Order: sequence, then structure tokens, then C-alpha cells
Amino acid sequence: AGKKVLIVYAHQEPKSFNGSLKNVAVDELSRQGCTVTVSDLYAMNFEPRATDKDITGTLSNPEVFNYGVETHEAYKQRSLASDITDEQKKVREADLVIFQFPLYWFSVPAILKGWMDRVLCQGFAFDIPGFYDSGLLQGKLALLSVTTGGTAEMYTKTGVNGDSRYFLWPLQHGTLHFCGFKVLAPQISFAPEIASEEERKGMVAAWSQRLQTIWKEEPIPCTAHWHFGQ
Amino acid sequence: AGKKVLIVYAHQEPKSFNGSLKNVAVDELSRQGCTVTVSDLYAMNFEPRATDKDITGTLSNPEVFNYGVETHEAYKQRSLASDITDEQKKVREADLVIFQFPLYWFSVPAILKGWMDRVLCQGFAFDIPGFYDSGLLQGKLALLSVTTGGTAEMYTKTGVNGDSRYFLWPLQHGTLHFCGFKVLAPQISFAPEIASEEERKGMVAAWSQRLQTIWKEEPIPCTAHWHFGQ
Ligand SMILES: Cc1cc2nc3c(=O)[nH]c(=O)nc-3n(C[C@H](O)[C@H](O)[C@H](O)COP(=O)(O)OP(=O)(O)OC[C@H]3O[C@@H](n4cnc5c(N)ncnc54)[C@H](O)[C@@H]3O)c2cc1C
Ligand SMILES: Cc1cc2nc3c(=O)[nH]c(=O)nc-3n(C[C@H](O)[C@H](O)[C@H](O)COP(=O)(O)OP(=O)(O)OC[C@H]3O[C@@H](n4cnc5c(N)ncnc54)[C@H](O)[C@@H]3O)c2cc1C
Ligand SMILES: CC(=O)Nc1ccc2c(c1)[C@@H](CC#N)C(=O)N2C
Ligand SMILES: CC(=O)Nc1ccc2c(c1)[C@@H](CC#N)C(=O)N2C
Ligand SMILES: [Zn+2]
Ligand SMILES: [Zn+2]
Repeated sequence: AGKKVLIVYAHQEPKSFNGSLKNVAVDELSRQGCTVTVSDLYAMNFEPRATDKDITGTLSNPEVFNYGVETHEAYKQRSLASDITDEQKKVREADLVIFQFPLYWFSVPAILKGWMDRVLCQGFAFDIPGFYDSGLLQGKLALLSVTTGGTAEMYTKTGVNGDSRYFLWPLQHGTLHFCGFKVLAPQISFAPEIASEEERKGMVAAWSQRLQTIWKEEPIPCTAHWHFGQ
Repeated sequence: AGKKVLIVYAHQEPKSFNGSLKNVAVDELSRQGCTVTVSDLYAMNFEPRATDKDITGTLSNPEVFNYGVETHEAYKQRSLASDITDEQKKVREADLVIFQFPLYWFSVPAILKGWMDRVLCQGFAFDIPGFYDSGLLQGKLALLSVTTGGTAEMYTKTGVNGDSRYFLWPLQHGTLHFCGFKVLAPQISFAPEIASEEERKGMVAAWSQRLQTIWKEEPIPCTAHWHFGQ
């Protein structure tokens, strides 16, 4: 129908390749009749740092500050900072969450890493127990849409950077799977800066076109073998 | 003695296990006569976000903001924000950089991700020709000292988390090796929260003990084979 999508978007420049990919997601999902929300982290000046400012209530231990303990508890008490609960609400209502970002050091840009650290808290995204396939975000989909400086070939088994999937592990498995998401196959747009005009437009249309049938997709097996082989 | 160490420290609580580890590292390298510097990111309230505030004066293209390019030009024209250049100065001067942090989502806390995104800029950490064996910081040593919530057992090849080396790939290879560091074996203190006090003392001591002979160490071969194969 009928689906609710959250795009968590991490690029500074709306005219970027990232902004284009974000905009065609919105266009295409919107045209399908889906409900769409965008967390534009840079435009929000989203706070990436995990600090005692994230808890507004009496601390469980005010002598020695433990971020994980205090946020678990603030979540249960509903004394978390409001910028964190606003995201949680977006995540809670979403059926699909797409992360749109350029790769920074084989990972997400810090502003997005901060959204992950501060938003996916214990009690909300997972618990002990209640992680991986019993993770709290079960029944939800997640998809990483990454753009790189390096080419497709750099990111091969035997290229300098190794296989692209190697860098996907901490994000797909250690974070998304861990919270219960089914993970859809990543969308990697390699080296747009080097690509020609045509190859770039093909890359944008390929994203557009994949989204046409996104609801029909099966998740990847989010395992050590998918990521590493052998 | 005669060598300079920078410890980049990412934890909110001085009385924490990360604090204790940073403190025995200071005490021990200080005892041996080394020059020691600590960037306490939270105490500094270090800016994690990559933005146009990172370039002072006027941008070489204020129409389309491209962080990589503008930070490359700024580096060469001595026009980076001073928080960035302060950190580069400490790194330039260090013979060993130690990173001391709790594992957040199979990675570094966002605050430290920000340090790496913003400090390790093109022209400073790496450039074309210089990356991997020829990255700009060759001659230097680096070491990840990570603490985990999860046990050693969870972090094996057939455990729920996979092998530790799988999450180390983006940090050690895609970041440290990429900038031309020789990387020392990670120091991983598994699950200090659920260990006895004892075992805890054991892990602190191993770190202290290990730092006595840190200068004698062979760096790891930072290969895909090291991280992924048998
Ligand atoms: C701190 C930092 C760390 C990095 N780490 C890594 C790393 O670890 N590994 C790696 O491989 N790379 C890395 N990079 C490079 C980075 O990932 C790439 O620069 C980024 O993915 C490029 O995406 P972009 O949107 O910024 O491209 P852009 O530069 O914005 O896009 C390139 C070109 O595409 C054009 N374009 C925009 N929209 C369209 C459209 N609709 N149709 C056709 N063309 C369009 C733009 O106008 C531009 O001309 C890093 C960069 C930084 C700044
Ligand atoms: C956002 C977030 C994401 C996380 N992601 C992951 C993840 O992906 N994987 C994972 O495994 N874990 C993860 N964790 C758990 C986290 O890594 C651990 O909680 C953290 O590493 C614990 O280290 P600490 O210094 O904060 O422990 P502390 O709680 O400060 O230390 C444990 C105990 O040691 C005591 N202590 C302090 N100094 C000494 C000393 N000198 N001798 C003996 N005891 C001492 C402390 O008092 C405390 O009782 C995550 C946590 C958070 C908040
Ligand atoms: C400005 C910029 O492109 N930075 C950057 C930083 C780190 C890396 C890269 C680019 C790429 C390659 C390219 N371009 C890479 O593999 N790593 C680790
Ligand atoms: C507060 C806290 O322990 N958070 C946390 C968050 C994420 C993860 C963990 C703990 C560990 C497990 C533990 N402890 C983990 O494997 N991941 C992915
Ligand atoms: Zn998985
Ligand atoms: Zn390597």
C-alpha cells in the first residue's frame, strides 16, 4: 500500500549525488503512494555525541556516568532528550528505513554514526535478551544506500580495499540485524565523481528503477558467510 | 623513551574502565620517559560533524559544497578550523597514536568517528600518490584499545557477533593502514562490566605489562588474510 518509509540522510549539499539519490527515493516512493519521511541530519544539526545531556531525569548513578545504563533507564522513564525520541517515533512508525550516505572511512559519516549510537538505545531498538532475530525492530526492513570515492574494482576480493561486503558487516549485521531488521541488499553507487555524465544518470535511474519493485524483495541472509564467503 | 605518544580518548566518565586504561597508559609511558599527550574528546566537546565550518575565510566553491575538496584546499592553504589543526599538530608529532574507546555498534563512538573524519583529511593523512603503504603518516604506529560489552565467546567465527577481526577491518585497514600507519595488535578488553574485579585487574595489568615492551613490537600484517582467512 500502504508502506511507511524513513530516509535517514547524511550529506551537507542538496545538489550532491547523495541529494539526488535521496530525492529520487522520495519521488519514486511518493509516486507509489507510500508515506515518506526524511531525517536530513546535517540540516537538523543533529547531535552525534553520546553525553549526559541525552538524559533529563534523575540519574541512576550520578557519581559515575554510564551512558548505556542511563539511556536504558531514561528510555523506560521517558526522560530521554526530545531529539532522540523524535527519531524513535520516525523509526517506530516506519516499515522501511533507508540510510542514504557517502562512505566515510569504510563506514558512515560521524553525524549518522551518532544517530545510530543515540537513537538505537537499549529498550527501544534491542534488549538483553532481545537482539539479532529477537531484536526489537523485528518486522522492519532496512537498506543502506552508499556512495563511494573508490571504484567497483578497488572494492573487490583482490582490490586494495577488499570486498565491499567486508565494510558492510558492522552496519548490516552488527547494527541493523542486531536490532531485528531484515536487511535488503545494499545499493552501492561506485565512484560517481569519476563516472561520466551518462554512467551517473544510469546509476540514479538504476536506484529509481530498483525502488519500483522494492516491496517484492527478499532480505539478504545477514550472516558471516554472505559477508565473507568460505 | 624519546618517543611521542598521542592517546585519543573517547569516554564520558573518568572513573570508567576506559578511564583506567587511559590512565595506566599515561602513567606507564610517562614512567618510561616518553612524551605523552591526550585528546580527551568528550571533555573537549569535540565537534564530530563534517561541515563548512571546518574551512575558515571564503570557500573555493560556495555554490556546491564538497567537503572532501574544500578540506583538501583548506589544508594546503592553512585554512582549516583550529580544532582540526590542533589535532593534526599532535598527530604529526606522535610516533604512536593509541585510540582508547568502548566499542559502539562494532565501531568507534561517533565522537571519535568525527575525529577521524575531520582530522584525517586529504593532504594530511593521505593523498594521490599516498595511501596504504605510502599513506602520509608512514613511519608512525597506531593501536586500537577497545573495550566491549560482549564476551570473548560472542566474538568468535561461529559466535553471534562473528570474529573481532571482522569489525576491526574498517578501522585498522580502511582507516589506519590507509593513512600509512603500521598497526599494532589491537588491545581488546572483553566485557569488563560482567567480569569480576580481579580479571578486571588482570586486564588492566595486561595493558600495563604490554606497554612496557610496546617499542619492541612487530606490527601486524594489515591484510585481508589477517582479518578474514585462516
Ligand atoms: C571524510 C571523508 C571520508 C571518505 N572516506 C571514503 C572511504 O573510506 N572510501 C571511499 O571509497 N570513499 C571515501 N570518501 C569519498 C566519498 O565517499 C565520496 O566523495 C562520496 O561518496 C561521493 O558522493 P557525493 O554525493 O558527495 O558525490 P558528488 O561529488 O556530490 O557527485 C559527483 C558528481 O555527480 C553529480 N551529480 C549530482 N546529482 C546528479 C544527478 N542527478 N545526475 C548526474 N550527476 C549528478 C554532481 O554534480 C557531481 O558533479 C570519503 C570522503 C570524505 C570527505
Ligand atoms: C551506544 C552503545 C553501543 C554499544 N555497542 C556495542 C557493540 O557494538 N558491541 C559490544 O560488545 N558492546 C557494545 N556496547 C557496550 C559497550 O562497549 C561497553 O559497555 C563498554 O565497552 C564498557 O566499557 P566501559 O569503560 O564504559 O565500562 P565501565 O562500566 O566503566 O567499567 C566496567 C567496570 O569496571 C570498573 N572499573 C573502572 N576502573 C577499574 C579498575 N582500575 N580496575 C577494576 N575495575 C575498574 C568500573 O567501575 C565498572 O564497574 C555499546 C554500548 C553503547 C552505549
Ligand atoms: C576526500 C576523500 O575522498 N577521502 C577519502 C578518505 C578515505 C578513503 C577514500 C577517500 C577512498 C578511495 C577514494 N577516492 C578510500 O578507499 N578510503 C579509505
Ligand atoms: C548499552 C549496550 O550494551 N549497548 C549495546 C549496543 C549494541 C550492541 C551491544 C551492546 C553488544 C552486546 C553487548 N553487550 C552488541 O553486540 N551490539 C551490536
Ligand atoms: Zn546479520
Ligand atoms: Zn591493512
